Amino acid sequence: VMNRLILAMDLMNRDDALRVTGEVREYIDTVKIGYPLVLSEGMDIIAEFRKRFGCRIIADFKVADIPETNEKICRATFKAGADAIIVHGFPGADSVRACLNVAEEMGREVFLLTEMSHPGAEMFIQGAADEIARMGVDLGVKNYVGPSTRPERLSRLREIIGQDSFLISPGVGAQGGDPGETLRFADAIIVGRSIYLADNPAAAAAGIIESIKD
Amino acid sequence: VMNRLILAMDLMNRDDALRVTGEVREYIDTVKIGYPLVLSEGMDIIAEFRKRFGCRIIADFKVADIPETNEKICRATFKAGADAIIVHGFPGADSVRACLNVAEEMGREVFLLTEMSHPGAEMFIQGAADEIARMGVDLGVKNYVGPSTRPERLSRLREIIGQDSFLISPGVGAQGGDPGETLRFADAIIVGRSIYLADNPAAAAAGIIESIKD
Ligand SMILES: NC(=O)c1[nH]nc([C@@H]2O[C@H](COP(=O)(O)O)[C@@H](O)[C@H]2O)c1O
Ligand SMILES: NC(=O)c1[nH]nc([C@@H]2O[C@H](COP(=O)(O)O)[C@@H](O)[C@H]2O)c1O
Repeated sequence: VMNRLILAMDLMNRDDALRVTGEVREYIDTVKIGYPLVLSEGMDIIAEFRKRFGCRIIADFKVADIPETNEKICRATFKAGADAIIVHGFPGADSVRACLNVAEEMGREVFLLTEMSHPGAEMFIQGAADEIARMGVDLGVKNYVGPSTRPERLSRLREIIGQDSFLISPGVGAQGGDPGETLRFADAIIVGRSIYLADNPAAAAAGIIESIKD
Repeated sequence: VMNRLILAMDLMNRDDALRVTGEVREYIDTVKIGYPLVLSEGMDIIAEFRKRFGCRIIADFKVADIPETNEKICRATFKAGADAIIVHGFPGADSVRACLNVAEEMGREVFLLTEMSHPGAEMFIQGAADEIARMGVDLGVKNYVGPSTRPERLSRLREIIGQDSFLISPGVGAQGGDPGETLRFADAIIVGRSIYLADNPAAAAAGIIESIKD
């Protein structure tokens, strides 16, 4: 991804979301769109962003249901124009396979969520994370998400998934993660509030990019 | 809930979803609406269903993100008119508390997802489920979801949450669960495909209701 930086666009109104994305588009060609924006403005926002910024879109929908429902969610998301979808591994292999099957049908990509970045991740996810990642490998998953806030965990994850898997990492900035340290292990970093709540988002994005071209 | 039966409306087009819901409304006053319908037809479908059927709406959005994002998702969902939202416990206590905080603000309800009904639930969720339920109790969660397909697990869950907590249970019919057995432990059963894919959904709902008035 351009500059190894993915914008997490979690503003909840279309005008603000369009403005910030336009302001930072010269620094970022991949945008992660989640339920805060989609549930506020509708699924058509995905095609609109694709048409107007010519950016890749990762739908961060944390898909976490039974296989049959996961199938439906993925089909609707790809129909809406998303390039990739983010899915939870905690619900098990059949749930993940359901998403992979639809991605195969539609010529799209699935990212598998291993350990999460927030404090509560320590309670249940952290203990299962290595096994979730190994499940991913055994299902043929090639794209993974792991936590900027715990680089020792991001190292262990990289160790499991190998160097050819693609790894993106949220929790940079607002949640306490560091761009440079995270990029020792991840291929790209995801950044939301540090950019979109900044007084000057373009300056925020530019600062991040200069701190990692080093 | 009327007749202890909640319709899971996972058809993905508004015309079919409206038709089936109208056909079964005399048997069911609570409808569970999930992402298959919302991502296909928009969040406005929730208010439309509320206006036209005068039914309670549980938004089955399996909320499973970090606290800040969970907050946003819950706010958008309640703004859309949902009476309750279903949230995952696996991401930990802070993620769940974020949902509870918004529900408190908005005068709404959170249901906590313990163990899931599908085969893959055995991999990671089942081993954490008792602890997720105990976390729920310690956070003051009063509404829970547990699996029709494993009544021994539904019994253990009821044991943890006590008799005053409200417990709803999916996996009835299509996934193999039995209405009567499930209702030994759950307060209400959730039924999707057994009703909405039936040649006569009203007859399907009626058959279920006669098999549990007994
Ligand atoms: N899997 C994880 O560890 C994880 N941590 N955060 C996110 C998501 O990534 C984004 C982080 O945003 P900001 O903190 O503002 O930079 C936001 O959309 C959040 O919901 C995520 O998927
Ligand atoms: N937590 C769980 O154990 C669990 N199992 N199924 C569902 C959801 O409940 C519904 C079950 O639908 P049908 O099988 O057709 O009767 C459907 O929306 C599915 O996604 C669920 O939340």
